[PDB]
Amino acid sequence: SHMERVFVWDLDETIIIFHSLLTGTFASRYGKDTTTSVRIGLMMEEMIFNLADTHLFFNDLEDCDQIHVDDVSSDDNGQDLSTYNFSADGFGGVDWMRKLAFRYRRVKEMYNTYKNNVGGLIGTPKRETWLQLRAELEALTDLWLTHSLKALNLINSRPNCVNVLVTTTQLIPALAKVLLYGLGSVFPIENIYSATKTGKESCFERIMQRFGRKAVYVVIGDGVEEEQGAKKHNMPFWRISCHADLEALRHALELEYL
Ligand SMILES: [Mg+2]
Repeated sequence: SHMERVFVWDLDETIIIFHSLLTGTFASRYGKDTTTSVRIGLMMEEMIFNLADTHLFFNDLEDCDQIHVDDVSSDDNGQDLSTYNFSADGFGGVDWMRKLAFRYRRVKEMYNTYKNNVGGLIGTPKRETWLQLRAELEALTDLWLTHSLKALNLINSRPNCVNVLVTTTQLIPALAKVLLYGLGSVFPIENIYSATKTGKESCFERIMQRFGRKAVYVVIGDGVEEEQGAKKHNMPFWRISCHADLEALRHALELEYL
């Protein structure tokens, strides 16, 4: 009998500031040092891909534009992967399919066990240089992520609201990114979609198929792709282009009881 909202977020320049650190638009728009902006941007980049290659089988998975994490769970025998050896096991298209699923389920396990202990996944001294990086990044972005997190966690703690993520970034890199920015705990992994292949609207429709017509969808983002896909599917769109937009969204989130 309760009304139900599904919030479909964009990641880059919506929930997090990352790409605009490399192009200098954020530093330029908010009066920050561009040299520092790029240094930080690149350091994060290296961390995202290093984590992706080192722990998320990216060198392997890269050439596989899978939308969702469980898309090849058909070929998964559910065995234990604790002692399973991925390095030496082959790296065909049937028994090979079972090895794929093994890697993606293993990615899922890493995410869930480390979404709140990303420093334990990354280890030392990576953990330490990471906490320092997130510290310079928060300072430079005037606490942008702090602002997005307030909305994300309010949608999380609320019973009839759901957080969904649609990102143009590939799936593996997108998860390393989500983890490194501390979003792993706010986004259930089954709720992340890589629109790298199919496109944003394709993912948007797929998400509606999953949640139903009786739900109220809200597309949140800064770009044209999400806004346009939101229009074609006739879903309310909430544009974000400054810290104030996040503040407004958070405010709406706290006035309603479903
Ligand atoms: Mg964007």
